[PDB]
Amino acid sequence: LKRLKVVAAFQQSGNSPMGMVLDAVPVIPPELRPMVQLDGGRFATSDLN
Amino acid sequence: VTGPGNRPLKSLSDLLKGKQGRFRQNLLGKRVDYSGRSVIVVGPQLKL
Amino acid sequence: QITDWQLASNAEHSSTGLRSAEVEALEALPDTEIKEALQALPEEFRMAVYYADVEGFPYKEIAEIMDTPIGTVMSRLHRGRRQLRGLLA
Amino acid sequence: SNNSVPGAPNRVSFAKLREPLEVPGLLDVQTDSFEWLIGSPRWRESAAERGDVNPVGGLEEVLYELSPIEDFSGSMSLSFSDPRFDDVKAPVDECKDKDMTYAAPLFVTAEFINNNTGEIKSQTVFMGDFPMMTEKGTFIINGTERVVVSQLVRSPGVYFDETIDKSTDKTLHSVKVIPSRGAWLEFDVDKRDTVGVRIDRKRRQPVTVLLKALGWTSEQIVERFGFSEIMRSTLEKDNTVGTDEALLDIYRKLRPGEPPTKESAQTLLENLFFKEKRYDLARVGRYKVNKKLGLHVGEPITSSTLTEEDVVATIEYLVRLHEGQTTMTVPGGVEVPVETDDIDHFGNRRLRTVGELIQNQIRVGMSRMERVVRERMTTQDVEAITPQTLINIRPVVAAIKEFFGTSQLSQFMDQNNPLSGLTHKRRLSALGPGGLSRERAGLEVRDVHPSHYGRMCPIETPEGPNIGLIGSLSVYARVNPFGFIETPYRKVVDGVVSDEIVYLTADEEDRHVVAQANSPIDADGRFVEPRVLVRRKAGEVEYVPSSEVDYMDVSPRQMVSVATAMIPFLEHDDANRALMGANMQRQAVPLVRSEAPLVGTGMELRAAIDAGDVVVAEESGVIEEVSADYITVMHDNGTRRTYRMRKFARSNHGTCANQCPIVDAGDRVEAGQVIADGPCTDDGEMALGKNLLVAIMPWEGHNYEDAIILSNRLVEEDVLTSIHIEEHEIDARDTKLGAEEITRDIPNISDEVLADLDERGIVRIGAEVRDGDILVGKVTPKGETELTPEERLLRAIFGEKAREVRDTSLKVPHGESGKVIGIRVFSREDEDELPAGVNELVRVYVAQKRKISDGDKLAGRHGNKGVIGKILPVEDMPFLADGTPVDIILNTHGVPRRMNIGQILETHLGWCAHSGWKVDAAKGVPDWAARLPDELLEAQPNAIVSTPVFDGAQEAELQGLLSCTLPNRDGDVLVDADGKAMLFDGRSGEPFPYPVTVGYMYIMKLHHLVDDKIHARSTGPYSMITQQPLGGKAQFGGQRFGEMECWAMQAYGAAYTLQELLTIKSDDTVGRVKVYEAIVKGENIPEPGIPESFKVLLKELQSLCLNVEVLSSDGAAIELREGEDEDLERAAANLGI
RNA sequence: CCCUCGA
DNA sequence: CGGAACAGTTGCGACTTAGACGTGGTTGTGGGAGCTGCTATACTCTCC
Repeated sequence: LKRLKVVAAFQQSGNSPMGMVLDAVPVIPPELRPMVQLDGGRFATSDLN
Repeated sequence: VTGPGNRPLKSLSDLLKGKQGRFRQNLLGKRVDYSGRSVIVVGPQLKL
Repeated sequence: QITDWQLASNAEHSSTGLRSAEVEALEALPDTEIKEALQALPEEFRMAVYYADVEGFPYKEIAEIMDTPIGTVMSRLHRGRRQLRGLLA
Repeated sequence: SNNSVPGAPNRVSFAKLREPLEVPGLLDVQTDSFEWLIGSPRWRESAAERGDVNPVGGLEEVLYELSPIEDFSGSMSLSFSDPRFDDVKAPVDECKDKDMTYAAPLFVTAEFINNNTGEIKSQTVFMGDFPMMTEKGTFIINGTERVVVSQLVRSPGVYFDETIDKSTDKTLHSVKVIPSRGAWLEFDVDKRDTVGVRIDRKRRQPVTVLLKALGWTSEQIVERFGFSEIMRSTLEKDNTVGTDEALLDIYRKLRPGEPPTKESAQTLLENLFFKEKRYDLARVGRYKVNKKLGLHVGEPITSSTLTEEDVVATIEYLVRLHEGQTTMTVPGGVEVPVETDDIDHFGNRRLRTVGELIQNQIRVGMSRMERVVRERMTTQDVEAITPQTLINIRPVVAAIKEFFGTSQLSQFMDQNNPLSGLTHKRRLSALGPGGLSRERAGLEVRDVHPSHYGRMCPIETPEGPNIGLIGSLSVYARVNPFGFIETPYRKVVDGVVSDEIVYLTADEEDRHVVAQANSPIDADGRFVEPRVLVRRKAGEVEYVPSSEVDYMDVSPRQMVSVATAMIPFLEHDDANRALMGANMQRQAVPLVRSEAPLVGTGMELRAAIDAGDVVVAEESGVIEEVSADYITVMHDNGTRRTYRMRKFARSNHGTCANQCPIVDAGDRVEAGQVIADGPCTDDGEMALGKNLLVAIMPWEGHNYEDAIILSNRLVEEDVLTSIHIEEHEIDARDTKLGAEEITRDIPNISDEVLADLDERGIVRIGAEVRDGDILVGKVTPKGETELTPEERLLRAIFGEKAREVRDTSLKVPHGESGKVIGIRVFSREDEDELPAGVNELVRVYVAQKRKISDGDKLAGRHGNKGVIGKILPVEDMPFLADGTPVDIILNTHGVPRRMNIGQILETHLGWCAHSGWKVDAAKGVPDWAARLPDELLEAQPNAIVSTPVFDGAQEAELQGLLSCTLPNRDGDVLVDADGKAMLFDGRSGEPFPYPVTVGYMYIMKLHHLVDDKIHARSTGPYSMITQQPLGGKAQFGGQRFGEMECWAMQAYGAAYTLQELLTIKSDDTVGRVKVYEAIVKGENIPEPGIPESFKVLLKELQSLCLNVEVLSSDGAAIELREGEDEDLERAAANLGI
């Protein structure tokens, strides 16, 4: 049963299991992961960078 | 994966989840214009 | 997370700071004195001085848009500029 | 009466008990540790006093363990000896000003030897500028003063844990072997009945597997361990036998994917545990293991490392443990009880002091330097090498710098007043590297523990999330050389209490019977009662025979911290309010003028001197010259010593550190006498507040519910006024479009507003600045595209060629005012050292006088706090019969249920102290005064007295003194024997119908002040990331409307308010601007748009490879974007084209 | 974020 | 309030450069810090 939940979930059209493996990774816009200069000449970046 | 201080970095999943995540902190709540705060003292002369 | 103090501290040295909705709303309001001064100019001087001193067109392109020789553009730029100088002070 | 300090004000004590031992120097926990690190002569003498092990300093030990540094061929060696410290580079206030580090150069004698030619080269090497501990027990790092908090950790050793919490309801037994530096080793008897082994978190294996791999036969284990039915069951469950298979199975567990090898694995297991390089049990761990397993009775000090006999001893101890045996004897070992260990007991819990932390960092960086020397031995040509070519000191200095910079224990010093700074240096912290995580700290670590008595104060600790994780060293406690805290006790011999003092550790204290200080003794050492309440074994309290008593407390307050010892009538306050009182004293702001309390505990003088914010004469002499700037003392030598005064100095939290001389020209002073008062001191005693006349009564609802009513006298006479100094910093740096310039030329700014700026564009000293005024003018280059079309037209037709700039000038924040008392400027034009890209750096110091006001927070020492709800004209304050108005009105309803009654007792004693008293001795000494000291049988008005904690003024004594209260100038007694007075209503003039309790109470101005609190915003800066307003008052931010606040809006069912808060008041970018546009034009508020945070949510989801679309009713998605023309069309329409 | 603190 | 004629300025476009700055090669040894002092609950995996 627990397996059929997954497989049946993928049975409907427009939805393929192939998406579970990525050949391309998206990149979030830079404003959402910004980089700011600090007092002391150093910089701070989001961990995402 | 840890940055400086052996602090584990915050992934893309960490943005959404947690009390500080997008949903709880930035969506179901926000900071707002036209607001203030201060210490409160008793108002005994005030009407309700 | 980038602290709000870090953002403001960075904006103190920025070319454009952190603008309140108030600033944005006031700047977006029409400047009446400038508008009425521009209205007194002849329409040709108004277009030319507009293009040059606002949009930044060269005399070649301004002449191409206005269908006049470049010399006309020079005369109208100078004369409309002096006109606005006397009008606004 | 604190008679051991010359010139100390006479404060008469109610103490009945005699304290045989003086309070040790309260900074000894700091200075003693660092003096051992340096190997100071003071430490040497004290080492010789305690007896000499051939004592080695902290640095000396690191150098001797490091030496010799040998080539891997043994061809050459390098050794260090005899470290010396040169003079300090700069004085303390110099480093504070110049952003320097208080430091001294470290020199060592490095001797290189060639094992072939026999040639020796002995050199002097400069090891670095060594950060130095100041006279106050602090460090100055990059100009800022810092404190290294002692760390509570678990000492190395062996610890057994019996958990009955298994689901089977059956008990399991665990053990941990913890070294100082090395690999962890865990043994666990299974819930499935198997003895497991975990190595540095590695998965369990039968305990026989490792023992075999150590060279043990499957038979030899049955000889020693056979008595265990569980060890018998484990050897069959052991999958393989033999030393080769065991060592091979061990090397597989450590390295997941590598090949095993026999000689590699045995040398690996040797170097993992039994070798000194990668595994170190300290001497503490060795002795603890020794005493815990009874292995070495002869006290060999030779080597500290685990042994095979230690592994066998550990398993044997654990084996008999789970069986239930109460004792074990090991070959060559004697009579050790088999028992679990208490993790929180202070014999098992250790203190890493500042000297030991710094020493550990020195060992890290020094080992790095060792690695560099080795690599340099192979490359260089011998006879072309001198030590200084081999020695690279960079990783040592860097190692020290990284500690003070990045460590949780190296802390910004808390100086609100001298008391906040003093206890900060006495803090015992459980959080940090080598400690426990805040996430992993259960409620069992935060509890008071019976081993804390006389060691860590049970009262003082935060009430926030840090409760129980931070504590204060008790007044009489010491840190012994092994890191364990000791407390003194009095030898009790044959039921007599002697004056012999012995410092006992927590372990030694459990073997004996210790009587509390409140236990009565007569002139003879005999106890007054045959049964006395004592602590005997593992912290149980019992009525006990006086016949068997070993030791006794040296005094009350022995279990209490410095701040807690300053609470009068502490014994009458519940522990919670007593906690609030200890923490609140360290939040008091220094007043423009100080005043000592009439009612002290006698700790205030010795606290102010040891804190060090008071000036003390190191040598006796005569005052040759005195001014506000300095004091010079001429010693009888003919040598003189001058003390410079700190004048209006800013503390880390913005309070005012100001010293004033208390001595006059010609005065004769002695060594230890206080020359000058500090911020919170008066005549050398800690003065954290004022003595206010207090009446306890509800007054017209303004003191309702902890609110406080004040007399405007306290505003007019500046009794609660304090000085607060802010530091505003600004720098001109290089940007994308050019360099910033600090200038007096600010575009489109009136000359009127620039009037207080000097020629550089910097505000002039002494100017009065209000929010919005320019402190420092600054311009930043602006691009062409950032000009408004109107601004572009004017600059063109008027022929302005000047650089386009924006006004970045530093302005005063909202709700701030003061006088400019100082300026510092650092230029790249000069040689001033600045960070990369920074041309000029300007600091402006503004000082404000803050009068007490509605919303400020006041508190007493008993935990009683409140805001000031109203300040009244002095006339309508209730007043006594002679016309005296009361200073403060505290509500009756807030006293009793808080269970702090000392605030009442103090108030009674405060009045007696204020008016003075004379008891009537004519017929004789009354019975209620029979135990008073003869110096308390009368007192002049404004007498200062001390009621020590747990030896105080008794109820009956305070009651009797209330009868003999002296009259006022008219001969009228204003306060009856109940401590009450008739009061007049200032507003109506009618007398209040019943006598109200009145007296004098000591009240502090706490550092929570309305001026720093009140904040409001219409619109302002927004975060570039989330496009929501910023937050905090400093950033001119908005208030957070959170999840629970939205529940309230939904519960009210107010949809438009909730939508308005979450769209056009916060997120919606076009709406927030259109709303302001509508209010100014007086139109209706526009309909809200889409919050930005939703678009942000969609983008973060896409970045997770989730394809999210907002679908219309058509079923087709919707692009979220804005037409860019609308703004340009309006801008073009504004110019008439 | 962490330190520390207020309700 | 045009269309040439005529005479001052940015401003793009080359090229020399001197130094930061990254590259060649790279051959005796030589395996990290840090921790683990959280509780309680649901449920898939996985050893049996």
